[PDB]
Amino acid sequence: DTAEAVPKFEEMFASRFTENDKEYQEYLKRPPESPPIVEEWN
Amino acid sequence: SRIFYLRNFNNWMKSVLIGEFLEKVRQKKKRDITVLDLGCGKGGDLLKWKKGRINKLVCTDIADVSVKQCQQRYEDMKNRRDSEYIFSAEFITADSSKELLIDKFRDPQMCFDICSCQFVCHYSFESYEQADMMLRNACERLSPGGYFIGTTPNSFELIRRLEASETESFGNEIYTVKFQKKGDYPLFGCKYDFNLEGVVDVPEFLVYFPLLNEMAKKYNMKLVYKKTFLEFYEEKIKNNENKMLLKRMQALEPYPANESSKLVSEKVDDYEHAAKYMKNSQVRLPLGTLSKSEWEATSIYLVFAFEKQQ
Ligand SMILES: Nc1ncnc2c1ncn2[C@@H]1O[C@H](CSCC[C@H](N)C(=O)O)[C@@H](O)[C@H]1O
Repeated sequence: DTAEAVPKFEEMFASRFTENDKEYQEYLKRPPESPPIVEEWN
Repeated sequence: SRIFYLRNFNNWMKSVLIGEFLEKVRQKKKRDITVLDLGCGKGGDLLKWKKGRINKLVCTDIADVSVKQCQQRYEDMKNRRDSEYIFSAEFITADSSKELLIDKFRDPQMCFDICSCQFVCHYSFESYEQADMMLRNACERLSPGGYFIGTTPNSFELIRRLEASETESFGNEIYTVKFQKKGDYPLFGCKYDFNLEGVVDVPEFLVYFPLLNEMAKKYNMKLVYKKTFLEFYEEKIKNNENKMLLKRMQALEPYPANESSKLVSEKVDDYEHAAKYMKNSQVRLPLGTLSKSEWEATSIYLVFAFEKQQ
């Protein structure tokens, strides 16, 4: 149950939010978000 | 009121998200749609499902006062005798992270076409067993082809701001997030405080989406898509029905303001992006936008959808 899954996940995602976290590093390259703008709002 | 448009926008997000997967389900099923509203709150989505013409809805939440209040709204909606059809409904007080919903349903053989979990999932990641239990209650009784859709904070954005902050806090006049510690982020029980001036002040847990993705596989779920709130918006506003809805729901604030009205924010540069925008060759006015303060608070969220395999 828990005894197997948790340590399994601990290994699978040890790079979590580190320099080896490719998804997160890619996310950090994203420009700061500007709020939605819509023309002709009336 | 300061948060007036923040609310409407978030409600629009749910409307369009719900809308998209109601259309997909109906494309496959062609019959009575059954839906589980997990962590239903006081029934902020009752109207959305009414507009969607589903046949049965199951509303469940940990807060008993909320659930009954949700029930009360629904009774008021059905008891307003008009011509509109309304789903049959069922209301269950329950901790969906420690209790099995299937044992609580009126019908032991109950199945759903859609589980809608809006702003709830991250409370379950207090521990693995709770996260697994909520995922199980959300996905196990999904009809094949059904969906698990919802909204939850983007841990990527949360950690990004946390580590960029001088302290363990970050936010503005509208929201506040407080971690106990940076650099250490457990897969479960990563606790932070969340305060949104007008909606919440309630401890939450970090949700590492690759983890949620993995855990969901346990119940034969494949990822349909995961999007930041900006990305989802950028796609959905490409459809004029969604855009007209955005206006009707007043999900953006008109800019610039009337001489006689007021912008919602008094903050000095909260609308610089809008001002800069109309400094290019002429814009058709007025603009619809959101205060920078409000966007900071809501851009933290992502949308996700999983599909139950065949
Ligand atoms: N473990 C749990 N089981 C069921 N509901 C939970 C829960 N943890 C938190 N909740 C509920 O999640 C909700 C967060 S507020 C969002 C309300 C609703 N989803 C809407 O969008 O309108 C609260 O109502 C809270 O009671």
